[PDB]
Amino acid sequence: PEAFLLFSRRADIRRISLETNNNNVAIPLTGVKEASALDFDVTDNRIYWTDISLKTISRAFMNGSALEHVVEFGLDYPEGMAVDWLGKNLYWADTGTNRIEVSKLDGQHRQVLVWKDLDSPRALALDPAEGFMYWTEWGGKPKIDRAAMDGSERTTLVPNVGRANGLTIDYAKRRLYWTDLDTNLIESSNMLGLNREVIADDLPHPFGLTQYQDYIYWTDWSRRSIERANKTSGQNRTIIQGHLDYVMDILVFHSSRQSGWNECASSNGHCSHLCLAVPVGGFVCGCPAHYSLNADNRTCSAPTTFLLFSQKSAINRMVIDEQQSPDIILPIHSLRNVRAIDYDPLDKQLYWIDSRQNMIRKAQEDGSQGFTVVVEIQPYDLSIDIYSRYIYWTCEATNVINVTRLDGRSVGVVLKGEQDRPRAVVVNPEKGYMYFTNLQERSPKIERAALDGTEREVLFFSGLSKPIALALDSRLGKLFWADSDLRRIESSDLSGANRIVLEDSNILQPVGLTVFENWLYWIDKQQQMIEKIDMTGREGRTKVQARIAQLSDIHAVKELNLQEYRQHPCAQDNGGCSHICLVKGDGTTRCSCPMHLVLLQDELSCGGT
Ligand SMILES: *[C@@H]1O[C@H](CO)[C@@H](O[C@@H]2O[C@H](CO)[C@@H](O)[C@H](O)[C@H]2NC(C)=O)[C@H](O)[C@H]1NC(C)=O
Ligand SMILES: *[C@@H]1O[C@H](CO)[C@@H](O[C@@H]2O[C@H](CO)[C@@H](O)[C@H](O)[C@H]2NC(C)=O)[C@H](O)[C@H]1NC(C)=O
Ligand SMILES: *[C@@H]1O[C@H](CO)[C@@H](O)[C@H](O)[C@H]1NC(C)=O
Ligand SMILES: *[C@@H]1O[C@H](CO)[C@@H](O)[C@H](O)[C@H]1NC(C)=O
Ligand SMILES: [Ca+2]
Ligand SMILES: [Ca+2]
Ligand SMILES: [Ca+2]
Ligand SMILES: [Cl-]
Ligand SMILES: [Cl-]
Ligand SMILES: [Cl-]
Repeated sequence: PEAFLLFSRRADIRRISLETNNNNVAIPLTGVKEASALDFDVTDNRIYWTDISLKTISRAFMNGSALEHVVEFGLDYPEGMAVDWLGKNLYWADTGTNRIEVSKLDGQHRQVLVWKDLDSPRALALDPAEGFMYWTEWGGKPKIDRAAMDGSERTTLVPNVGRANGLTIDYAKRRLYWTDLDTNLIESSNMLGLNREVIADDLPHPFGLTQYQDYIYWTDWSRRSIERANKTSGQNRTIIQGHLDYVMDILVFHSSRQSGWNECASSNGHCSHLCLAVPVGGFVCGCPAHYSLNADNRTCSAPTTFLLFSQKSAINRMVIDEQQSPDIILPIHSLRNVRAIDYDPLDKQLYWIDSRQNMIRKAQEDGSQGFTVVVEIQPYDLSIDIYSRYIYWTCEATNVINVTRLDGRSVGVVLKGEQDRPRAVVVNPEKGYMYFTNLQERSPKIERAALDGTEREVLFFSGLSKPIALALDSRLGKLFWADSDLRRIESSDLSGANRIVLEDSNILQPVGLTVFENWLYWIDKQQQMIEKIDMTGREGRTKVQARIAQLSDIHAVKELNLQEYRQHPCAQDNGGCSHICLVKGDGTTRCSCPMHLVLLQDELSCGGT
């Protein structure tokens, strides 16, 4: 097989033949803005690249076909990237997010492997046959680190270096090569970071490096060239190609650079998701972010409970766990201005309002199955009745509470009055009630009504100025709200009894709130904070996360007890009801209708007028 050298420069990935240096061509890719890190896969001759301007990681065949973005969310500066050709994983280092991550080569099952005490990780190199990965860190005190390829047993391998790049392993000879931008040289060590030897010096900015057979190849920005030298002696130096300024990466493309074996074998180690190499020649089964590995050490389980929080253009998920796993961005396309979110735990689908396009949309957490539920309306807030399978939502333009089935079929309006201004809304189908803020002129109110709009009552009319967020927790039997003018968070029993102020200090702009276990979580848009308060009163107010821009909503997802769920009388085929099914205070469950219809004598069906 003829070996080739690939390199990135500007928006191009170019190929040079190491047998005939004159032959230089561009790989036929479209849509590239800035080609950065490069790699390939020996199995199928796909090329992989990062684009630090577009914030993506992509792949394609060398003929340009099957071009796809395998990572396109939650990146900032993906400067390091490598293919694990044995486990069939993609690894990357993001200098902006300070994370080292992994996924399958097609982008599935993304997981964060390193995220704590990480300062500008840059050049990544993998040794899947041995089960170790290596990377450089710039930032405060530059160093080269090593970890197992599942992220475990992280150590500093080389503590005394300048800003290092082009980290490359000679797998045949068991040596690690890198460039040093500050000491102005290329050097190598053994795999333990010992027996260091300078190969070439007087290189003001050796930015890229690779190795093939007896030669190293590098590019120095001051020389504007790609050069080659003997890897051991540093002699026999020649120019491969000149007049190449600011080359970002170089890669020897040849099958001998992706050899060896490991115990993942041809079966992904029988791991359900990720097969991650660990020393020596072995593996562990890995899981997507927030999943847990089952007792069998092979299969993964999705998180049973988590918190969602939205920004203007992102929906994020976080978990509370012993590892303190990091928050992730959900890969949901076409977000523009997310105003409010909800989640259906039965079908595992995220719902949101987008205020740019005035729509209610849904998708799976992995981004698939995107669908428009409601589309001059102006949705403000939404709340899912997970038993009856419909969404209650407020319209800021017509000032109604409308009800729409999850599949988009309208049920109809349950609240409308000439002076009514329904805004925040939350349903409690366990008891048959909905709760809403009513921002009536000169008299804001918190109200409730049965889920068909009957039995309307004002719970609170005093001590309200701009109640902007509303939440409830059926287990605690409590209602919660936040006022952005009085700058406080309050609570009461769901009946309206026992109103209390939870917090009235250091609140600026409390735009959402949610209950997770015994904690009330809220988001403050101005302070850019998620914070929590302990409802048992034992622990103090605690900061959860800071510096989150454009916060819009927060939503806790409890674990769904499927047996309890199916015991809800509206859970089986909407209790036989054509429109609304609801629990009543007298202990019965009944069918009812939106405002334009009446219940017929069968007590199941609604008819006109
Ligand atoms: C581009 O290159 C790829 C990889 O060499 C080609 O993919 C093959 O396509 C054929 C028929 O379409 C299949 O039988 C093979 O299974 C594919 N191979 C792999 C590794 O995926 C693709 O055909 C090429 N495209 C062009 C236009 O030449
Ligand atoms: C409540 O929302 C539904 C959408 O879920 C609205 O239904 C639309 O009504 C318009 C005319 O008013 C029709 O052109 C559309 O075809 C309807 N869409 C669907 C999916 O049925 C309904 O108008 C809303 N009701 C109120 C009172 O605002
Ligand atoms: C590289 O240098 C080493 C040490 O001097 C020598 O043994 C080897 O033959 C050289 N290889 C090439 C390809 O020049
Ligand atoms: C799973 O691995 C753990 C150690 O991580 C070990 O104690 C246990 O025996 C393993 N269980 C199975 C079923 O392989
Ligand atoms: Ca590289
Ligand atoms: Ca320098
Ligand atoms: Ca809500
Ligand atoms: Cl050292
Ligand atoms: Cl009151
Ligand atoms: Cl809530």
